[PDB]
Amino acid sequence: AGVMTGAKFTQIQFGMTRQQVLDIAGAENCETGGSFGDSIHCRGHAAGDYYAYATFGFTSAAADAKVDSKSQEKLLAPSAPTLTLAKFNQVTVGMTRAQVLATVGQGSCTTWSEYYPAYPSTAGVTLSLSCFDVDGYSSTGFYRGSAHLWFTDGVLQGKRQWDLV
Amino acid sequence: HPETLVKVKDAEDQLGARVGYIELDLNSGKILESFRPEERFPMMSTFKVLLCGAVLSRIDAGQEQLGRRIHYSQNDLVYNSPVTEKHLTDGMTVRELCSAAITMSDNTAANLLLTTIGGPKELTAFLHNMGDHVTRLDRWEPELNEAIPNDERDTTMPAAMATTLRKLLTGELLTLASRQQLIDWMEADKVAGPLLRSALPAGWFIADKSGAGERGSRGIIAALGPDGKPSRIVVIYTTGSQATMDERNRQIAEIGASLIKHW
Repeated sequence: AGVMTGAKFTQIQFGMTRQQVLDIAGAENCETGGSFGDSIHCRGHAAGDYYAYATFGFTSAAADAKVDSKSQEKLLAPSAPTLTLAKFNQVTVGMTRAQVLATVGQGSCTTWSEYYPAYPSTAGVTLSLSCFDVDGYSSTGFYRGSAHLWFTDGVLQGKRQWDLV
Repeated sequence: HPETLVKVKDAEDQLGARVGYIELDLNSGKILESFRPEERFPMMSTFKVLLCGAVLSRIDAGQEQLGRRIHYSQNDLVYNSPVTEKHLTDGMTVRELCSAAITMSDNTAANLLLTTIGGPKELTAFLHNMGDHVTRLDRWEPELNEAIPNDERDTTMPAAMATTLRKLLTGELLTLASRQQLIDWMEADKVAGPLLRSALPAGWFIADKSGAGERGSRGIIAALGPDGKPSRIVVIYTTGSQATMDERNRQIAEIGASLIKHW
């Protein structure tokens, strides 16, 4: 079924077992242990340094643990990227996710990571968004205008940008 | 061997970009073969070996510990960070950060380690003090990969990098334990498969570090040898090509195939 992809990433759900993850991603693409601890890390189009991937975090090391975290780089493209330096500077800490999306563009962001540290409870959810200007995203893994926006319990805690104009 | 020089030159014509190459004797430090040995190229992630050398120098001086855990947070993260993003809630040790920087080219791990040594300026100072008066780091990740033509920031020369690597791996610059740790990380490299390793025959040793940057930049530094021990250092850089990654990888592999042949 090919390497890891955006589609496989979106198919995988919180609460899934390790075996469900391996079955969807394609076990050949995946690893656990070593640098990645309890997690399952699945490689996409590689090419060398800075290759596309997803990492799925689990509630424990147990074989029956469940997915409590999803992260990816270079697997998801923004649907309509319109972020700019202007717009980035208008984002303020304490904004909700909705307020931020209204500021940066509804189509400018993808999910870099989402984690439920109290799974099955959703309290304390952390969310990192990757947000892109009109030409900023690339699946080749060198960006040209991007930002990191991070939230806890749906409220923006911080932001950082590289190479916005 | 003169033949390998033919392949390096061919690579330059095929890529439409300058290629720099050195093959050095590991013991003697003598240059065996070279091409554009004194021209500057962007280091990209190959600088991470030099970084962990500087960290190991601090550990030898009792100023740092491999087992020391560093707790960082979202503001520290930059993209292309597969290991540091996973270890966000519970930290990573200096040993784990150097392993992620070298073996996985993890960009956040490199910045965190740069913080421990005092930044790019301090790595450049360490290099100068070790006798490398050419190699310089100026920026942090991800900007150091920009590869602006004729921009000297974050560059090395093939001959300087080769001699620098030899001194990190074999001088008394680092203790023996530290030299062994550095070369063990490089031997565990996970992301350089399509390069020299693809030409390496069973039984040979290789410890290496790759890099990729903007503007077609690509490169690798390595210590390699027959019968499970390194005996030469090889440095290959290129920048400015419009060729694809696979295409750039393939040229480097072929240079590898030739120096292996004519060893």
